[PDB]
Amino acid sequence: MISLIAALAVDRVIGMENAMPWNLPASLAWFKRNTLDKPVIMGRHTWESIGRPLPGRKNIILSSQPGTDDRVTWVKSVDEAIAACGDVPEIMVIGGGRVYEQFLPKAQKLYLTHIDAEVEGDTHFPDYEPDDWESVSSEFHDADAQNSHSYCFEILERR
Amino acid sequence: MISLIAALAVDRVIGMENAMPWNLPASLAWFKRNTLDKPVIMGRHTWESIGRPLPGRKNIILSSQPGTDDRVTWVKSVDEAIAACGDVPEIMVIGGGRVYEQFLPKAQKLYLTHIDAEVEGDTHFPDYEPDDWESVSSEFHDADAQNSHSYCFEILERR
Ligand SMILES: CN(Cc1cnc2nc(N)nc(N)c2n1)c1ccc(C(=O)N[C@@H](CCC(=O)O)C(=O)O)cc1
Ligand SMILES: CN(Cc1cnc2nc(N)nc(N)c2n1)c1ccc(C(=O)N[C@@H](CCC(=O)O)C(=O)O)cc1
Ligand SMILES: [Ca+2]
Ligand SMILES: [Cl-]
Ligand SMILES: [Cl-]
Repeated sequence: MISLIAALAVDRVIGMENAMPWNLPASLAWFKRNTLDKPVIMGRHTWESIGRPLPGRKNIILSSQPGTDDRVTWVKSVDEAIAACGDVPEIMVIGGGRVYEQFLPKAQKLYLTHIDAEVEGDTHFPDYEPDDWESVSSEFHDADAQNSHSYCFEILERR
Repeated sequence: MISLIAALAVDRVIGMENAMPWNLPASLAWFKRNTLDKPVIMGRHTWESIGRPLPGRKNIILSSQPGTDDRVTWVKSVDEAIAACGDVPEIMVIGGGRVYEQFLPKAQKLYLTHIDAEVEGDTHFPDYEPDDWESVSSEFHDADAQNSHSYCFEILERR
């Protein structure tokens, strides 16, 4: 089963190349809890933003360019990315924009962090029609001394 | 000698009701570089924001109320805070507003990270006379895969 996991600001803006303007450790912990022990597929920009292989996860990079690093798996296509994950119960797609566009058709679950921040951006998370998706769980949290903005975790299942 | 180290957004903002809306690992690395192996004096609210004692530094908290963590030294006056530093060459004051207000008149140097972020702040760095300080180093960086805003590191010496 293929799942997409993303953090969206107002209007579905998502990061593209530069780091996003927020500091949300509670949300990164949620990202960790939900991707640990599973394979993660991401594009080149995400991988440069992360800065190293996420531990406890099989790191798969989907890019047209070559593999700088040997601690992860470099693949040139969707089928190849899918294949490198082997047979597992759940494959996590962690972005960015293009990658999400490529897997959305095949996705069965969406884990999203909705963040109350207005950010000017080019890239948007794909339009997903919530009538094609059932929201199953939602949990809001206010900003605090450690989290810059209010955020809401949402899980949706494809119907 | 006492030095002040601060991160200022536009208009000298240094704090907000919640965590600052930025992700700047390169500035944190500069802050560690410049405070490592030194005593650091901070107020209670800055301590609470940090979450734990800073490693490799003697952490001193200036507060009127009693201490809640045995890992650090709690002090009730400027004089006590200084004294708790012992005999070292340089004492670093890490904020917040009021604490910077009480040490500025005794400071000979300032390490400032200026960040291009326009935000509404709650506290601000005390007003410094640009005719009383000499900029001895400056270094500009744009936002990147890991840093959400452009920033500039500056060190000033009291004329
Ligand atoms: C830039 N980036 C991609 C990123 C960040 N937050 C997201 N949040 C959501 N919900 N979804 C994503 N796809 C997402 N992707 C990052 C950056 C750092 C780490 C990271 O260091 N994670 C540690 C957790 C905290 C830590 O130890 O620093 C982990 O083990 O996953 C993860 C993703
Ligand atoms: C919120 N806060 C206060 C803070 C942040 N940046 C500043 N930056 C400057 N220039 N000056 C300050 N006084 C300042 N203070 C923090 C928060 C975290 C860490 C911290 O974890 N720094 C680690 C380095 C980064 C890391 O290990 O994650 C360290 O060892 O110093 C420091 C200060
Ligand atoms: Ca100069
Ligand atoms: Cl990407
Ligand atoms: Cl404080």
